[PDB]
Amino acid sequence: HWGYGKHNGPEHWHKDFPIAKGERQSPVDIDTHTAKYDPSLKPLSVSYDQATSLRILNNGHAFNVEFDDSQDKAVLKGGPLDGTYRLIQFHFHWGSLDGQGSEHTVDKKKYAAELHLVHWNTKYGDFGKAVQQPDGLAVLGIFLKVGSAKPGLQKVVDVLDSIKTKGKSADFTNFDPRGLLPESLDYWTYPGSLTTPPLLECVTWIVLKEPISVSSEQVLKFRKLNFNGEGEPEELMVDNWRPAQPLKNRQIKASFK
Ligand SMILES: Cc1cccc(=S)n1O
Ligand code: NA
Ligand SMILES: [Zn+2]
Repeated sequence: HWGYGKHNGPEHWHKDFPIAKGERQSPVDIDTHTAKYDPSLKPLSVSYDQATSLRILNNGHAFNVEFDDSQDKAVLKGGPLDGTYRLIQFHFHWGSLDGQGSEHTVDKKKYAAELHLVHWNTKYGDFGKAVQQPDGLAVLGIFLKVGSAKPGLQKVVDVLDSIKTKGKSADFTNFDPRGLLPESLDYWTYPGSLTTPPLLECVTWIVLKEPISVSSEQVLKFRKLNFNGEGEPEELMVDNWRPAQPLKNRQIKASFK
């Protein structure tokens, strides 16, 4: 099945998921000189005061921090969005080395990692129905650079030892995702897709300009996770990023001058 290695990595995905070569695939390179300021964009509204995390799971590709999405508790609205999008999970993509790991790039620059906060459009009732729609998802993407530690990340780092291998999960209640946000909500936005199979073209991407800083010790702990399951040969979970895809007939808009 699909993964990130020589034989089942991104260059193979199109055989099981032909939309890999579609018209609105993600990630993309953000050319900052080509992205036009759009004064009709709104500030993003990120309302995470009532977010209820439940669990963390190693799915064999990354780890997911999952939320209770059965009530309007943690929502994204405003920005380029019409309506209200509910947080369902977050996860990261990261590298084997600090010079790579992000999926979007900025003027070809790769960051050490990228956080994706995944939200679904409540007009479609559930996440499964939302991913059948071209406006079903909104993903808030946040770059990570290595430097000072991010205090708000440490509870996630410290639980990873308990979910080393594929299929492991741990209770993960009362985690506050506001601690993962940078100061500024300035962003770029474009229409795109999931960056993992099934690569569905449902996503309004909202990519923050300001990275957060994490410490080298924090990212090193991500890199001790495993893609394999318990009692299988160890394959470190690193380099779980898809490279940039063709922009095609799309425009990247900036919320800021
Ligand atoms: C599972 C998922 C949902 C939305 C975006 C991305 S990159 N992923 O992986
Ligand atoms: Na849920
Ligand atoms: Zn992702």
